[PDB]
Amino acid sequence: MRECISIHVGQAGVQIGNACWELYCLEHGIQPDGQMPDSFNTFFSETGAGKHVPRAVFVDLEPTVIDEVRTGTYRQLFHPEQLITGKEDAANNYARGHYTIGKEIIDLVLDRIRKLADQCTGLQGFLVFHSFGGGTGSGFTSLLMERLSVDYGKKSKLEFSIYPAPQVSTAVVEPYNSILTTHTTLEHSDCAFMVDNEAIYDICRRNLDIERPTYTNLNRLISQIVSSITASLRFDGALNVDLTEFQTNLVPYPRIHFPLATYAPVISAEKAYHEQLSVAEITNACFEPANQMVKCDPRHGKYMACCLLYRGDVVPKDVNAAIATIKTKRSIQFVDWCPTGFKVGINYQPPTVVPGGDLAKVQRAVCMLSNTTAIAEAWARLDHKFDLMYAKRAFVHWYVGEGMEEGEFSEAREDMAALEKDYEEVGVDS
Amino acid sequence: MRECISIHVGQAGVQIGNACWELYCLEHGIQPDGQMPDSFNTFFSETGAGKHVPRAVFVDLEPTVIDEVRTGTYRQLFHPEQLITGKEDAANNYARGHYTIGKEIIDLVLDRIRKLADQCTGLQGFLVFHSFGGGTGSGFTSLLMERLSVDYGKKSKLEFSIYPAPQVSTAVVEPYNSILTTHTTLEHSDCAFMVDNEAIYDICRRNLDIERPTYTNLNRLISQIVSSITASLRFDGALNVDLTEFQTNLVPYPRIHFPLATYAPVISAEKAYHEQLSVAEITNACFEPANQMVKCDPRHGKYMACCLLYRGDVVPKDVNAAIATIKTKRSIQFVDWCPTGFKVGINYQPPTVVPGGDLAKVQRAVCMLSNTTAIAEAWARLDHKFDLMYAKRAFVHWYVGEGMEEGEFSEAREDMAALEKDYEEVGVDS
Amino acid sequence: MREIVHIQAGQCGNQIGAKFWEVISDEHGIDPTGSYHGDSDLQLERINVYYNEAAGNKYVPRAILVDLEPGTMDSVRSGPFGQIFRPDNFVFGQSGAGNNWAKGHYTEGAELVDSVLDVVRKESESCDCLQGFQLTHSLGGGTGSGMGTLLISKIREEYPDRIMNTFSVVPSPKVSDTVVEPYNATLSVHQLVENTDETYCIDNEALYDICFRTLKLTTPTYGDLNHLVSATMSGVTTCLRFPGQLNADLRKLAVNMVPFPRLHFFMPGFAPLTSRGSQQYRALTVPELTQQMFDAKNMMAACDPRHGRYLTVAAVFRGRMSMKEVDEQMLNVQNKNSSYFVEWIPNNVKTAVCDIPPRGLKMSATFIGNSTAIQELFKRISEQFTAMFRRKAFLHWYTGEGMDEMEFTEAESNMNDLVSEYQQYQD
Amino acid sequence: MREIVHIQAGQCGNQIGAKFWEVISDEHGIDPTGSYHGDSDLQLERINVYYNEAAGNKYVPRAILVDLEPGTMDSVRSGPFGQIFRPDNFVFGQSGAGNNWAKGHYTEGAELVDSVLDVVRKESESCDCLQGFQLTHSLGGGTGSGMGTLLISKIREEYPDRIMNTFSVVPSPKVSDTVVEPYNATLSVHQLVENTDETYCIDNEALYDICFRTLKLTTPTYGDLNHLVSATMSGVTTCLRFPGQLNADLRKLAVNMVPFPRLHFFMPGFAPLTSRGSQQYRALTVPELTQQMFDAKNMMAACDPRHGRYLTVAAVFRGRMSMKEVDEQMLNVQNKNSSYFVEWIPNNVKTAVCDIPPRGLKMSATFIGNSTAIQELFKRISEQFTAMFRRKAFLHWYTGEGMDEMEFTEAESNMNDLVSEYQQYQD
Ligand SMILES: Nc1nc2c(ncn2[C@@H]2O[C@H](COP(=O)(O)CP(=O)(O)OP(=O)(O)O)[C@@H](O)[C@H]2O)c(=O)[nH]1
Ligand SMILES: Nc1nc2c(ncn2[C@@H]2O[C@H](COP(=O)(O)CP(=O)(O)OP(=O)(O)O)[C@@H](O)[C@H]2O)c(=O)[nH]1
Ligand SMILES: Nc1nc2c(ncn2[C@@H]2O[C@H](COP(=O)(O)OP(=O)(O)OP(=O)(O)O)[C@@H](O)[C@H]2O)c(=O)[nH]1
Ligand SMILES: Nc1nc2c(ncn2[C@@H]2O[C@H](COP(=O)(O)OP(=O)(O)OP(=O)(O)O)[C@@H](O)[C@H]2O)c(=O)[nH]1
Ligand SMILES: [Mg+2]
Ligand SMILES: [Mg+2]
Ligand SMILES: [Mg+2]
Ligand SMILES: [Mg+2]
Repeated sequence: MRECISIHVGQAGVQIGNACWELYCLEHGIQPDGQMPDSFNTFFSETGAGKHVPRAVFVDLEPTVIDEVRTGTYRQLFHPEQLITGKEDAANNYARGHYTIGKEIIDLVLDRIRKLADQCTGLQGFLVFHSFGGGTGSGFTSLLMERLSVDYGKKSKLEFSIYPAPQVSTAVVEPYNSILTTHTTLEHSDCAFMVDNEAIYDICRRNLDIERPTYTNLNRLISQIVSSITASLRFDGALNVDLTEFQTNLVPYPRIHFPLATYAPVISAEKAYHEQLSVAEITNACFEPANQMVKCDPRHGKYMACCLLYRGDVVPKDVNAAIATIKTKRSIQFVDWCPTGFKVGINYQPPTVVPGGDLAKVQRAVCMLSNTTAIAEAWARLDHKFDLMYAKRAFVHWYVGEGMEEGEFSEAREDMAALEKDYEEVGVDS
Repeated sequence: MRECISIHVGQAGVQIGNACWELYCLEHGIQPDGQMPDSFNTFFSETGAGKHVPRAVFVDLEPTVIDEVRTGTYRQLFHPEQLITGKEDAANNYARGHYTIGKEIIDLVLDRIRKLADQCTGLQGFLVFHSFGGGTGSGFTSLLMERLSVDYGKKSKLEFSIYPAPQVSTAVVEPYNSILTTHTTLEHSDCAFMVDNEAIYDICRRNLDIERPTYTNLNRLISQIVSSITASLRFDGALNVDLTEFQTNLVPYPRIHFPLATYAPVISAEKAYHEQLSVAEITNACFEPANQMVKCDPRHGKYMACCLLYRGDVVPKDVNAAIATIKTKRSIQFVDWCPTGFKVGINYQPPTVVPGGDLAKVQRAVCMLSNTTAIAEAWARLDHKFDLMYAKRAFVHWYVGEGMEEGEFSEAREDMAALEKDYEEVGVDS
Repeated sequence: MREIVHIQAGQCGNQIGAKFWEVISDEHGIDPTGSYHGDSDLQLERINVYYNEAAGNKYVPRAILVDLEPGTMDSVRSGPFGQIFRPDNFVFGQSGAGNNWAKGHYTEGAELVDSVLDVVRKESESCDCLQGFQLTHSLGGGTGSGMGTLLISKIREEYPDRIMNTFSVVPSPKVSDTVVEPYNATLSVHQLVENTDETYCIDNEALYDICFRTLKLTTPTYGDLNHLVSATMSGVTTCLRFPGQLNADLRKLAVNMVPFPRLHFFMPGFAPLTSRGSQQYRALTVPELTQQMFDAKNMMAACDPRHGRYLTVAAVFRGRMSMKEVDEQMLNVQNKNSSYFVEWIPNNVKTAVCDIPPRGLKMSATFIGNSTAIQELFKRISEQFTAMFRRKAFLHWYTGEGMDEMEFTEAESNMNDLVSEYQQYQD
Repeated sequence: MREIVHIQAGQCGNQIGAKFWEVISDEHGIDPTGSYHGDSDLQLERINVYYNEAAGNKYVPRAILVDLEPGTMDSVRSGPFGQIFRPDNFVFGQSGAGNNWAKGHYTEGAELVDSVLDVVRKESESCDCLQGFQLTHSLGGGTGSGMGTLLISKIREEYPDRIMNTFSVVPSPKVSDTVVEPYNATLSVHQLVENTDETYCIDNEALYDICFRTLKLTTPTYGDLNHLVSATMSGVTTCLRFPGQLNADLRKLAVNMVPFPRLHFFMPGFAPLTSRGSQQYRALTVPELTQQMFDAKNMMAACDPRHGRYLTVAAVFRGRMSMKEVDEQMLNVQNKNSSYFVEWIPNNVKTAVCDIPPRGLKMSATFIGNSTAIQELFKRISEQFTAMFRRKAFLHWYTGEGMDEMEFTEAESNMNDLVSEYQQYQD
């Protein structure tokens, strides 16, 4: 039982999803044709004899990205009806995604999802992959999330989001889309892991010694985090964390559901031989700003809860030691209303590595998911960016053309202001 | 446990360090690739299986010297992150080292050091190798020492310094750099071993029968002294001296922490066969001015304390005899406030010799570390040199350009004057 | 799936169009007969964007060729690739327009245009989901300018929700080949302002400069000039035709580049561009391409970008490239050249990447800049118009075709307003 | 990592520059096509100091070639190694400067210089961390002197924190080939005083003496003379290009050799130098090299070092050598020749050693001396200037280019002040 349904929305979502599915296949020994020469059932349905099918739906409003999947290496892995494509994209326009273009495809995707969900007997919930900046990733996902929330209700929804960078931004209208999607994300998502491409790039250059990291490098890394999250369901070890468990531990208030993920160790084959990558070391490395997946300063924020998810050759005692050490480090401060802020998971399976990947094979790894006030800084910069453009009503007409109202923008901004304020409040000591 | 962290700063520091690491490897049976087909742990961390990594950081502001290490024979010995290099050097300018250029690299090096130190469970302290004359060796080291003093506090710092010669000086601005570094060295260093290239050259020509000794010859010799100092930690014998112990014995007053090191016997393969190098003989040779590592006259100074560190086939009784003999020698005078000025260490391991080295293999060796007032003469000549140039403000403008203030120079000179005066005072009998 | 309908009006439009078609067929592995002889499956995947599939393994351009003179048509049909075009898609008059916008817009062109409309309707019907239209022409003559504008108006009326793109070659005073150019340009510009969604301002002068100064070409021909334009055209729609890492089609580009409806006049650029001798002394790398693209000497409009500010730039990269590198180079350009970018649109640069490079190159770049400096181009034209109109010189001809003075007054006013608007946002 | 940008201005500058490039390519194992065909990995390690890496295993000099005449450019391009240079790095006028500093500095040169500036900016951008600039030229003509000086000023304005080095060939009265040399030299010297950080005073007379007396060369050519200069140039930057035992780059040398800002005029020397017949009767050893270097007959400036005092000497040794031996020989020279060294700078000698010797030799030495005797060179020039200026001879030409008499007065004053300053420290 214990199934998780994956939804991959827009280009970014699709591409991350590809990586994820490559990784899952390798982890469960499933070949690209669905054949496997048990726990894999959390990610795969099984049909007849020698066939396994991902519990996933891939959606884009344009055909190009999905068309690659159809033509490509994993064409036999997915059945055609799980790869859903329209004709025209949302053109970096939230309105087109949520209304004009999205209203044509949403019903169909929902129906397919329902069909998929009917096949699963112990649904844990949904993993939703999408960008904040694109018209489909924002507008469509927002719409989809609403519908899912309506139909399914109390099912857990976890969204992995490529949040836009401070500096390294690829589109002009990104801040608008980001603001608009955030509003909906607040009410319909149970936990949201924001990720920043710039941070990933820095990590790849600094930690992996890669001169020129491309999206394929990012995606692979991202997939690893997802694997760590779901390894507790797909294998078993000494200490286990379910999704509901995770939510209980990591989320102190309903709105404050934005943990930062960080993975350790991220090292090269040659660089790793010399390093003595102990449990204590990797744990320590988790709480350092340079290895973060979002650009921001934890030293200027406060921790409310951290989940530490260990995998491979790890025993409780040394994890405890590491936690103790972390406690005594003055530069890592936790809020006073959380006397112990550590949920700990330990799983026996070492991280498996993708052939031709950038990361070296290690005996132990860790994924830390931590709710820190520091993430509010990202929102502040994004809000600032939004405010400039809106001051001149720049590009606004486009959105209006596709049925959006100006009042929605203001509403969205207000919502984000309120959220930032909430985050500020929880921070302060009594 | 009992680890020592080595820091090698600038060209001189790097080159001495290379020699040192060659010697350590040979002593512990570690191959140039880190493999060893226990006590070695004092100098090496151990990773996984068949790998040992030096507890060392190599720093230079220019890439050239370190680049050799990367390309060269011991490229696999060090992990790349322990070899730290900037782009532009300090150009024999203390200011550039301490401020303009050094402020760009210091944080990074500190971080790495902290990482290194976290891996060690019984840190004894630091061995810092650098020149007094170079802009990096002076300015950068001074800065680094301050930071280390702040961060670590009561950890022992021992600095091995290539102090400039009276005659044989290679740069024009050496006296400025030397004066400036000395000021900082006073407050932040616990023990400082000054060494003079001219003296080493004389030794090589006179004692080793070498027509043309180069830096490689000096460095090898220097490394031996370091080995003698740390052999008490890296092996065990009849009588043992820790670093704290050494400090307690050798340093009578906080500022008076400048012992002169001398090594015996330094002999050729052919010349040694004829000599009957007894304990008494080598001990006697230690207290002779011709075998000194700094150019100066002990006959014109007074001894305050001497540590004698013996190694190899040595027994206490004969050491005692030697000490007694030394006591009765009128030309070797000790201050009246020290009725016994001998700390004695005896270690079982004979000195190992580097293949293709200038020194012959002996059954016994000795390293004497002695605090004599005679070293003040070096400071006097250096001060004199400084005073001439400063009389004309020669080269001063350069330093000012890089953010140094003229008042600092004067301050530094004053500090050295005070130090010389202090040294004078301790000398005099009551 | 996202078909583009191509229209060529007047001599210039036709000739550039021909060049465009030639390059595109080569790109998609189509030979002079319409048969696919390419290597890669990627060449055929999105062939339907520009080609209709005919019986017996042949492909035909979704192209309409329009002129008031049949000579141009003859020249096209007799060209290399002339036989690939649908015979029924050549819509030609017999008379010509005599460099008179009025003849093209109200008289001869009016009589002609219904046939063209009939053709284009059919072409629209044929395509499963037409994303829009690309018109190639000039503003200085009579057919391309008057007839072309008229056609545009008609098209937009019938397809108000489709994307309307033009590659418009503007008259420059240095390379001034005709007398009434100012009039024709002014009249057409006005119409373009209301009915096109994006307009690529191509300038002959700039092309010549590129050819002489950058390409080191002793004797450029119109063909050579046309080639540059064709390259640029190919660049814009690369994302529609091939796979990629980050994809932007015509709509996505417009939405990111046009912050206010009227401001849709682009200064295009293409990189790299090298002489035959100077090819061996260069680096095939993204920083170099970036460097080339933002340079004033590589813009295809005779305007100095340093005399205005960039509202937006869209950069389209072709070849296997690092996204990180692209992002760094684009951020660097905006940080270093802060003063040339409007401060109220953060991240003035939009990036798109297609994995398939053009033939002969491992990497290439196409630049679309929306600069307030384009006002210079309009201002000169306005001045020239004034110089003539103040004395009512040559007006009688236009009035003989049914035009009134008032239209001239209107057009001039409109253009001036446009210029003012650009100035406003420049600040 | 520490790139040097090379500039060549006027005929002399170009020709010496060419020689320099030829030697350096040989040293780094680069052939006439730009391809690396060397043996050792050390030859490529720091190749980026002088060469940009182009596509397809080729290296191109970071060199800018400047002249008001295209003949020089043609000569360079047609030379052995002419094809290695970037075609776009040749920046040439058509007219020439007619031995007129004013034409080079204010008129023709002014018109020219912006192109040069554009090139050099690009060249700076290309390099990851440019340490500075090396300009080769003469002070006696119009281009190298006037245009060169102008270029220097421009460069320093844009790169005030970078090292600015010149190899300046000065006019001597023995080998006086032109009439207005005194004027051109005076005007340029003044400018150099304020804007260059180190200036190598190269004298044709001294070169001839070296060739005739030391090299025993019956018929020296300018090429032969140029070779010497090239060797010297190579010597200074050996520490940037190769490994070594004690390393000093351009900055380190300046800091040790320049005690006061204005006193940055060096008398260079190179050792060893032998005839073909007299080569077999010599010792390849450090004491011999040292002996050669400090000799007055081996200085490349027509000044007797025994007529002044050394403020500082920097000695750069190439080859496998004993440091002790070097230190002893340098101390010996200062102790024995005490009277020729200023007494208020103890250890007047700075030493640097690079392990890689030049081709054909096992050991070599380059000497840079800052001697108060250089005043002799300036004094002669001043005298000659006075001789002409007192009668305002040839002034009219300069005034026709916009120059005023007052500038002449200023320059002369400045030079005199410089001379006085040197005398002061000589004592
Ligand atoms: N870049 C190019 N410019 C061209 C080309 N052919 C013409 N032109 C330029 O366009 C202007 C002449 O325009 P046209 O021949 O297109 C006028 P058209 O035939 O459209 O209408 P008529 O008034 O009926 O002749 C002028 O500036 C020419 O110098 C070409 O192939 N390329
Ligand atoms: N050592 C060398 N000296 C040279 C060389 N060529 C010329 N010269 C000397 O330099 C002086 C002539 O200088 P130039 O030809 O460089 C004058 P330039 O071309 O820079 O400006 P114009 O006045 O525009 O000709 C004179 O003393 C020549 O005898 C050379 O290759 N080597
Ligand atoms: N980390 C990562 N980010 C991506 C990837 N692909 C796109 N992005 C980012 O996603 C954002 C662009 O959104 P897309 O996902 O391409 O757009 P979309 O969801 O397809 O929306 P439309 O194309 O406008 O319909 C930018 O911030 C890109 O940098 C990827 O593979 N990995
Ligand atoms: N004993 C010994 N002395 C050395 C060695 N290398 C350099 N020196 C001495 O160190 C001084 C020069 O300082 P360096 O270490 O080269 O200079 P640096 O620390 O690199 O400083 P900058 O190069 O100015 O940034 C001189 O007194 C040299 O004689 C060596 O290998 N052994
Ligand atoms: Mg998309
Ligand atoms: Mg150094
Ligand atoms: Mg025509
Ligand atoms: Mg000339």
